[PDB]
Amino acid sequence: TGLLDGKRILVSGIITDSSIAFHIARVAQEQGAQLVLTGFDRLRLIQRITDRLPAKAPLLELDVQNEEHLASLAGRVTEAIGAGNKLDGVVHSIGFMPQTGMGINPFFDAPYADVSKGIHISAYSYASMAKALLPIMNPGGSIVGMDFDPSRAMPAYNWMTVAKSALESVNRFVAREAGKYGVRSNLVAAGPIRTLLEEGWDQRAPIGWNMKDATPVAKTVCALLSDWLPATTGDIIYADGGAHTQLL
Amino acid sequence: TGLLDGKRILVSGIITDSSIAFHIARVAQEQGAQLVLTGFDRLRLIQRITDRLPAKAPLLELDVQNEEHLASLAGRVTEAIGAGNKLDGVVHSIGFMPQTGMGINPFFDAPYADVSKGIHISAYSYASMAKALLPIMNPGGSIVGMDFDPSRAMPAYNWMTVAKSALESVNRFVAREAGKYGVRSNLVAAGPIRTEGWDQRAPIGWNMKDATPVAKTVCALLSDWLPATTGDIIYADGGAHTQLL
Amino acid sequence: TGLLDGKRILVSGIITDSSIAFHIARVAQEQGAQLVLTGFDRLRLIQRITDRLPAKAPLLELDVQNEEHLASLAGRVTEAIGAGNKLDGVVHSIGFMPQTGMGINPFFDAPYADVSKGIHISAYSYASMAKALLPIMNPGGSIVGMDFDPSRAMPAYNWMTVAKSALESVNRFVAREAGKYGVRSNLVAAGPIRTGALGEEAGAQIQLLEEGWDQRAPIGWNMKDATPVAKTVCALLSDWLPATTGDIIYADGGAHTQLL
Amino acid sequence: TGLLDGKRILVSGIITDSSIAFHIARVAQEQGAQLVLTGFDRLRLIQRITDRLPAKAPLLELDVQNEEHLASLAGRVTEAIGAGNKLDGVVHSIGFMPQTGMGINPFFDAPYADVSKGIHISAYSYASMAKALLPIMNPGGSIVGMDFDPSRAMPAYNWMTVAKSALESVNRFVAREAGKYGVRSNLVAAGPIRTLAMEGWDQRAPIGWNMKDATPVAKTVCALLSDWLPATTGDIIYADGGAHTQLL
Ligand SMILES: NC(=O)c1ccc[n+]([C@@H]2O[C@H](COP(=O)([O-])OP(=O)(O)OC[C@H]3O[C@@H](n4cnc5c(N)ncnc54)[C@H](O)[C@@H]3O)[C@@H](O)[C@H]2O)c1
Ligand SMILES: NC(=O)c1ccc[n+]([C@@H]2O[C@H](COP(=O)([O-])OP(=O)(O)OC[C@H]3O[C@@H](n4cnc5c(N)ncnc54)[C@H](O)[C@@H]3O)[C@@H](O)[C@H]2O)c1
Ligand SMILES: NC(=O)c1ccc[n+]([C@@H]2O[C@H](COP(=O)([O-])OP(=O)(O)OC[C@H]3O[C@@H](n4cnc5c(N)ncnc54)[C@H](O)[C@@H]3O)[C@@H](O)[C@H]2O)c1
Ligand SMILES: NC(=O)c1ccc[n+]([C@@H]2O[C@H](COP(=O)([O-])OP(=O)(O)OC[C@H]3O[C@@H](n4cnc5c(N)ncnc54)[C@H](O)[C@@H]3O)[C@@H](O)[C@H]2O)c1
Repeated sequence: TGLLDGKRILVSGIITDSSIAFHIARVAQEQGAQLVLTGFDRLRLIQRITDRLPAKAPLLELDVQNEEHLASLAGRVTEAIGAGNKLDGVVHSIGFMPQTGMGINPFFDAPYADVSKGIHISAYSYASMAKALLPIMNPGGSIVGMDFDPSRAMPAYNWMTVAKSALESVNRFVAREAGKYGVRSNLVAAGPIRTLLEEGWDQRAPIGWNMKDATPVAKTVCALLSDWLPATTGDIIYADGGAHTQLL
Repeated sequence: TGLLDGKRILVSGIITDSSIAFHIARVAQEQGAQLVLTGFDRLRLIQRITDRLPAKAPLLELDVQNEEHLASLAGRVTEAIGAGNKLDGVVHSIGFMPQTGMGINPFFDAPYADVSKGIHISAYSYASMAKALLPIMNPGGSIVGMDFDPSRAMPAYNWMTVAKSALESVNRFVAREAGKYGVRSNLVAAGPIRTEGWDQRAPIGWNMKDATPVAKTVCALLSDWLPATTGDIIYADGGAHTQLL
Repeated sequence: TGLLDGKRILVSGIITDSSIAFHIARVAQEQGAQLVLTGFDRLRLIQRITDRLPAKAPLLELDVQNEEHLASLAGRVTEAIGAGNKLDGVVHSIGFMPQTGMGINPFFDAPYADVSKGIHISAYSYASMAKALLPIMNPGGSIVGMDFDPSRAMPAYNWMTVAKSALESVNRFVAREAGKYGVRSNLVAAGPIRTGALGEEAGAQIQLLEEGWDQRAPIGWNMKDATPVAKTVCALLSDWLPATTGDIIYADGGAHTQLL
Repeated sequence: TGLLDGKRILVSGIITDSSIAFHIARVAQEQGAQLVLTGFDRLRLIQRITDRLPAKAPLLELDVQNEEHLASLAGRVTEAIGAGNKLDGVVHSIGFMPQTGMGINPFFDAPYADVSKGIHISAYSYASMAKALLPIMNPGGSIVGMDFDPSRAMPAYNWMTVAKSALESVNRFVAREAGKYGVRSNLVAAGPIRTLAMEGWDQRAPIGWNMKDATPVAKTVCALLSDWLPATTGDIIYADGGAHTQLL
């Protein structure tokens, strides 16, 4: 009997076998959660990657920028686990920022039309996903989305950082709204995962940080999807090896 | 002499006499500062507003959602202050958020498009004014923005907090760019300024019919008296954010 | 299985059956933990509270201002759990501050001697216990202490608020040390828990913090149930928050994340 | 003229001319304030150090660990500054922590008795000075303290960091009391400076940072003593070149 017995859990973000949405989904099922998976564009590719999970699940199409996808979303999830069954958990593990405002491109050279699409998919779609799903969730349930410490600036991360800071604010409001269903909303701020800054991360981490290992981040999302943190919401747990709390 | 003596400062945001920007300029001039100002929609009416500010200042047009105003800014300023002179300070007192994304209007019924218009103007616009004016700014310069503390969610402000949360991030990134020029970038988290509880939590009280202390603090950031603060946030809130109860 | 199975956890800070430490322990066992308890002063009276847990476990003396108690704690634990065995968890649920620096007493009227007793017991102890129990802990182990968000000033808490701020700083440092041993260090900030006797002002002021907490916490908050705090602590002691240390998890209904 | 013209202000912490208090005093005087100066032990050397200040100034004694120096503080100042008058500003720039609680000595080996003394001098004494000098403080006045960002652990600064976390907590509480007198209390969190015995900082700093130069800090402290940060209390202004706002 693992952490997630009898729990029906939605999981977005699976694109590659190296995705955090993958290791989270794999770990959930490894603990009893019966999963429902969602996918963005390459519907048939990620179908073949989900098949490599310990167990199979009703993968569903979900482009967060498409309004019809959200409207339908809820009722389609009902069809996959059977009507009169609701969701105990949901996982938002999605992000997107065009090269224009993220990476090597100067912070100033990023048009708003590029940034807004970055914030649409990475921040706003947290609320929108909650909106589409709360109605079909059970009390004592959990919504958990991916974060990356944005409280300070850095190279490359540029406007994605600004999207994460948008997310954090969005998390706190979704919590307000989510509380009416007896639902908790939290963010897991992870350390950098392969999918200077990383040689220093593992230094700063008092227990180390292995950027090739996404399992320690998944275990932490399962804890948030479990009943063992029933009094925390609108909040950020940090799975970065303790890096953020260490200057040098 | 004044605190902003012989520093040429740009001040946006003015729309009425209550307006944060209005008091900021007002004090800046009292502090011997030679100003430049920018206005948004009702340009014509806002000249009958800028008239009261002690001295005469060149009211240039600026719309942070308009790409052309931005490209022509440095040229429309450099000329206002005469070729050969650059700015020493920049003030962004600009915010907007459609009604659907605020107040009693549910959080989830805000269409992205409204929220997007709100981020562009309230958060992104800070980076775009910086891009436009860093090239014509002197070393020892200071850029400043108006912030409303978004660390915690609250009633009514809704997506504006999200725009404010985005704005604080952006600010840190503007500070990197401005560093290349020896120019600083900071926000001022103001308490309510009308355009009970706060007066309570605030150990020195708080008066939301009075914008001068907020206005004063924006002047300090423009001064040479905080030469080591950058990509940071100063609270002009009567210390309310520092008290639980 | 149980969430904490075959884990040898040392719990500290049980004085009455309302103690947070009593429910951390009560839950710990429901979830399979094998416990070693530490008690402070009235050592006889607390035996009679520990009896009434899910299961009887060894009570040990630990006056964390006694340097002798620390130098012998590790051997006394090892002895209680059997040679060859080591602790997998430690819980610091200890705190103290005189009426002088906490209550209706003016902030400026707490003589430094009292404050110092409070800081020793409420913050420094965390570094001592950690120092004493770390050499007998398995890699993967966990240390958690109880905290109460000192970020902002408030009425009454006064100098204990300062102790908590020092405790958070001491936590961050302890993490550095326990990491060598493969042990995580974390604190749990809990909303206020039932653990006008003071008077008109206090019975009101404090009646306002419990009116306010429920209000602000988006999933509400119950001043009478320490169970959700006990579950939070069990999740730090578990293998399901292994990437997190020197940090603070907030089991307070999410109230600290809301302004009103 | 000056920023602090004709303001009666006290300043503690001067032991050499490298001291942050010396440059806070120096600039305070370059701006036309009248100063009272306190000194811990080497009174005949802080004497000889202070001669070399823009204007001559009263140097009364004050070991903040002495109940009597504190008990007699208000009256000794009220004499130096003359009867009928009061202070407009107070500068706590005091801090100390035994060898044991810093540097190469292992964080676990500091006896509380050492930790305790350093918290007494660095953190607690701020409430004392506030307590001692507040009945002799005019409305619109201002208390300020020196801080080093203790929000994340680091090596070496060790137990002093715990003292600074405490001092910040103390700062917010001293503001409660200060407001009653119409006064503000604030810390200036400074970047490292070459003091008698006290890199990445100048790198992280968007505007860089020189640790042999304390003038930016004194300018900051003065800006808290001025009338130009009137809305700011219980808070912490960072004079560190934006360092803390960046990660790399
Ligand atoms: N990997 C890291 O180093 C790291 C660290 C901290 C946080 N994060 C965050 O974790 C989350 C997971 O990302 P990842 O690291 O696994 O990268 P990833 O590329 O594997 O996953 C990102 C996902 O976002 C999805 N996506 C993009 N646009 C979408 C849309 N319109 N609708 C639905 N889905 C869309 C992609 O399809 C993809 O599955 C992201 O939010 C990211 O910001 C990643
Ligand atoms: N009033 C407060 O309690 C308070 C508190 C903290 C922060 N602030 C911030 O201070 C700033 C100014 O607010 P205020 O209280 O002076 O109100 P205000 O009405 O006087 O100022 C708002 C300004 O936003 C400008 N604006 C909107 N859209 C624009 C666009 N497309 N292009 C250019 N300008 C545009 C308007 O012209 C106006 O000048 C805002 O950013 C606000 O968030 C206000
Ligand atoms: N009750 C709340 O709302 C609340 C909220 C947040 C945090 N906490 C924290 O939980 C912890 C325990 O609080 P509680 O509510 O269980 O109260 P409690 O009175 O039941 O526990 C305090 C414990 O400290 C122990 N103690 C005192 N002096 C000691 C000494 N020097 N050596 C060893 N132990 C000593 C006592 O024996 C007692 O068990 C404290 O750290 C407190 O700050 C309580
Ligand atoms: N230099 C830095 O890297 C740095 C950075 C941030 C903050 N600070 C802070 O600035 C403040 C002043 O230190 P500094 O950098 O000028 O170095 P410093 O050595 O020149 O100043 C230390 C002062 O503390 C005083 N002091 C010690 N015991 C005292 C006592 N019992 N009573 C009264 N005063 C006592 C000393 O007399 C001395 O004047 C300290 O609080 C320090 O922590 C320093």
